[PDB]
Amino acid sequence: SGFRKMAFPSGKVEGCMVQVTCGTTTLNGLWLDDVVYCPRHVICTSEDMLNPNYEDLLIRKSNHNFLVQAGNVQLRVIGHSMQNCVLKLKVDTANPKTPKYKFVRIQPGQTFSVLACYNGSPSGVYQCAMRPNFTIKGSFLNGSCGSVGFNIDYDCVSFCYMHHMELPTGVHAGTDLEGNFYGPFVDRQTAQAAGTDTTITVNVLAWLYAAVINGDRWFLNRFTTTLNDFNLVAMKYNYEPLTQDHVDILGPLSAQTGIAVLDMCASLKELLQNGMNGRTILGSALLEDEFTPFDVVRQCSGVTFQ
Amino acid sequence: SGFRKMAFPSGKVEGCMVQVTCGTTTLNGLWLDDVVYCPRHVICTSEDMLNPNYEDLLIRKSNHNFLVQAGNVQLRVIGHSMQNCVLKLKVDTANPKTPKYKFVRIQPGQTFSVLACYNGSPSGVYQCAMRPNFTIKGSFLNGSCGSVGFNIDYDCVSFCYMHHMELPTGVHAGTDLEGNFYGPFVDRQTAQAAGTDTTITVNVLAWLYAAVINGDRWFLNRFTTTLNDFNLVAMKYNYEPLTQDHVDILGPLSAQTGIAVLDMCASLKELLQNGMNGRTILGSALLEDEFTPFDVVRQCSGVTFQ
Ligand SMILES: *[C@H](O)[C@H](C[C@@H]1CCNC1=O)NC(=O)[C@H](CC(C)(C)C)NC(=O)N1CC[C@@H]1c1ccccc1
Ligand SMILES: *[C@H](O)[C@H](C[C@@H]1CCNC1=O)NC(=O)[C@H](CC(C)(C)C)NC(=O)N1CC[C@@H]1c1ccccc1
Repeated sequence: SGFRKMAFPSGKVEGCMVQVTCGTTTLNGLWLDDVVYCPRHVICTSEDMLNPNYEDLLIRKSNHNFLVQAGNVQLRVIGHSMQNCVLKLKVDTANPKTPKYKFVRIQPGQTFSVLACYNGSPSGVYQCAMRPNFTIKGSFLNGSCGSVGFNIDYDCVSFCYMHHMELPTGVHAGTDLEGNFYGPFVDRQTAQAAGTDTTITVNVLAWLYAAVINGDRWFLNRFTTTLNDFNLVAMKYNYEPLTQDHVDILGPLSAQTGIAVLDMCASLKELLQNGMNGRTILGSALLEDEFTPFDVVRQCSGVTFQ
Repeated sequence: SGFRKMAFPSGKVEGCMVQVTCGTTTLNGLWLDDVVYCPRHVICTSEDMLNPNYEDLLIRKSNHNFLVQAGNVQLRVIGHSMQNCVLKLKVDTANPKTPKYKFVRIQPGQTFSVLACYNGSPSGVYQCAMRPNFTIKGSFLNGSCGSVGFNIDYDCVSFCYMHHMELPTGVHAGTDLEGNFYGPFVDRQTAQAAGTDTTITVNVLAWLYAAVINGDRWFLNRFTTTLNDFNLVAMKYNYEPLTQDHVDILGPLSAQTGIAVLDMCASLKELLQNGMNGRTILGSALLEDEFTPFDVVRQCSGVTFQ
């Protein structure tokens, strides 16, 4: 038993991380087969990052302007090109540690693990959610760009995120691995801001189920509610609406605990109207929304990856 | 910026994990050079685990009773012996992925990363603290025994923990890598229980510094306090006493923020007497005590590992 914010094991991704240097800018790259992926702003200087013309800046580079470093070994760049907001650096060596992988784009509400990296060297791993406003609440300092987010499915790594920038409220913005930003952000220095966020209702419910599986039951109640009456309360507290497909996805958790989904909604309603009254749920005094129904089943049943 | 519960990258440890089977018991082992380490209760059956005589049980085994599996490759056991509560299984192949490592025992209050494993296959990674009562609040199911906890120091892996059992309150107990339990627990089925815990005061203070570094300042105050008067309040709220060495260790964080350690103590005192009043600190509505001063500096300054 127990419940923790759990990341995927990171070894398969660690073997792909390299350091990309252009001019006086160094960030991280992701090396798969004979291509290195990295944020395109590696080609900018300090005054470039104001309002750059990336096509203009790239036509003025050649292969030898890109220093790529895989540990203590230099990778020779033999071609380069831009794909939306990422660069693709063709190198003369295929990565022998290339895992089976996919490039997939995720939905707000889904989770993934981040391998934070500096100078091509991994620094730490943690679990993140894509917020409804397409930001993530990460931990990123100077030099961390090019770090990636991923999920693991048996032996296959689904890369979903590449880091690019921090917004004024201290939250983070990036692209999928085809270089397309999550949300309405650009890789320039403008006055861009996050945009109002909501709480991921389906995930809170899944986490309430994790609590029941782990022995926290004090918030359970005999009342029930219709889906419509629950969604009237969710709107009032800035929670996003719950749909019948969310109810269906909570089916397995409902059946393992014997608590009907709409009954758990009634519990959440009371928690929203009364608060917690000095108690905690799974070590938290807030309602947690960064575990999916899948995360709960995975952890509360013991699935591995090979 | 940002602050997250961050684990070390796990790849160096993933390459050491194997599956150890004896009879109908399967758990995890740690394979370094030509030795596999695992919990000694792998040799017990269901009725054995009541009140076993492990020396008796081990003399009745031979090498061929231990099936060791490194992925899809079987490791031949050529010797075995008991070291306190772990078995050492000598195999005919040295692990080619053996990192530089040490076996070190930690203090209550220090942190480490756990690589949770089933059937020799890693499942997830997360950060833990050794509680003052020598338990850890983990996430462990059947089959997870033999999973290890570790820290990384540049390229060297300091193994500090091997998992053995869950206690009645849902918390977890294990040994260091020489097989000696943390705390007053035994590897038998008895009525053993955790024992009353305390809050790790020095870590709460470090986390308050992390908050200030990240822009949460609402809890700061103009008052100060003597160390003695703070420790009178800490005792009342089940916090452990703060020593002059703790103050010294908070020096660097004090100097980066400009907030004297005893001033931050005065802030903690007010937080203990008044609570939070509906506000949060680094996304938490509780005072968090599972980050060390080192964890805060590491994350808020960007140290990597190679
Ligand atoms: C690439 O390593 C960095 C990652 C940033 C640095 C601080 N935290 C991060 O996540 N990305 C940038 O530096 C990015 C460059 C472009 C303007 C070209 C997109 N800029 C920012 O992230 N900026 C400029 C304001 C924000 C920032 C916040 C906090 C500290 C430094 C910068
Ligand atoms: C080795 O894989 C397991 C790990 C346990 C299983 C559930 N959570 C864990 O952390 N260790 C044991 O099964 C251990 C064996 C000895 C008695 C020989 C030490 N026993 C327990 O951990 N037990 C028996 C009560 C507690 C338990 C709690 C919850 C579920 C199952 C067992």
